Amino acid sequence: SSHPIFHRGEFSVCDSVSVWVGDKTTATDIKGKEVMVLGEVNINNSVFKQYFFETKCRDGCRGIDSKHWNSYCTTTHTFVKALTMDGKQAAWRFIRIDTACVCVLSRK
Amino acid sequence: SSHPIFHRGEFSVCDSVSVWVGDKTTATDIKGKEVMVLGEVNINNSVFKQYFFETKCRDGCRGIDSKHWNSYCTTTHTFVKALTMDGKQAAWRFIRIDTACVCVLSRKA
Amino acid sequence: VSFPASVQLHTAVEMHHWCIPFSVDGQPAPSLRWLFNGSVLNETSFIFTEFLEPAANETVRHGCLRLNQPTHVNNGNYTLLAANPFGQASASIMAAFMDNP
Amino acid sequence: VSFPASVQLHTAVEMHHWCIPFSVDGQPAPSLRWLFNGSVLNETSFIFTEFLEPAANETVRHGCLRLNQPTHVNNGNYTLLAANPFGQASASIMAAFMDNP
Repeated sequence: SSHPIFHRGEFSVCDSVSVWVGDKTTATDIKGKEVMVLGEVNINNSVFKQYFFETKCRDGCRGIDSKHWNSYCTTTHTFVKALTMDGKQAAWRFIRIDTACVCVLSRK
Repeated sequence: SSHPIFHRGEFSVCDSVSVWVGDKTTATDIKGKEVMVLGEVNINNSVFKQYFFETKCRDGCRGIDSKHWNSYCTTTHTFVKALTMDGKQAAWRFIRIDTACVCVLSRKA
Repeated sequence: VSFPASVQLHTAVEMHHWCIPFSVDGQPAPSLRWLFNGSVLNETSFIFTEFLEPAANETVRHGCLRLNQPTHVNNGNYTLLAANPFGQASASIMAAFMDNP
Repeated sequence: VSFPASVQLHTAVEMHHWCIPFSVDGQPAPSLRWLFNGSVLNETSFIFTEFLEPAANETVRHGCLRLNQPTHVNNGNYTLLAANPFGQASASIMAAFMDNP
């Protein structure tokens, strides 16, 4: 249907998609090292299966002045703590996960 | 500032800044409820100081066709697990935290 | 001339924020109220009702239930209740913003 | 005409990605290698060298050591080593990307 909002609403320059990732087994740490992600963790009790909130680019950018700029959408990341296997022992470490989808400018 | 890159480089549409946030006391959970954020957490006998990687707008967006569009940059979030408090209930809940700065498009006229 | 409230909802869509588009008519203008799964939805800064600017020569209003990054926990049936002195008009819609393992 | 390598680095700058700009000349053109705090820095998908397109008739090359979302663990002294038959040129610069905890 035709609703005024498709014309007058606030849109994104880049389209993304958020999902819940619970089958992550590897990731790169803050040292850029590849590390193993535990499927589970447990706080002085039962276990919490490790899940992650991720947002990546949904399959140039919208509203770009194509006369002076080239552009593209791309997935940026964030650092989040996680129970990992450092390649030696189990540790709480910051891993890199998808977190947003942004627009990249480049002059013409 | 005469380096070619200052001209032929890849630029952000919206500028952000990234910091480690460690003084966070309150936050809102996945249900939108204002909850308390503890400063330490016990992950397997190992006491941890609760820290967060946050990205926010550096306070219209760059490269936008301003003839046809109003626009501005804004801080978007991510949900991350954190030891919080709701009553005498210290829990492992997802909270809302800054994670990016995106450009919001809006037609004019 | 006063007339009863009329209401309609549209299938939720994702723009910058997610939005459940609505259109309501009536005069006096109806008061809006949302229900999530049959129970009242309290608006907050992340889930709130939003009207577009009023058009000239028309009583009909257009807007959105605006959801700022909702999760699977916001999946459900959304009911918009529009009320004025003649009674109440109602419209509902199912919305899914995220799966939920 | 053959000539020894010359090299310079510029203050790190945050754009879409962070970048440590560099300009290098020499004939034969030199091979490049980076150091982080005096030790070999192995390039990855997140920290690598990128050349800008060579300009018209001039052997000088410009580019960046590109850092994709670097943290405080990347803070330190970055050294670019330009080598050719004549020998080697070097340039270093300190870069802070984020304050540590």
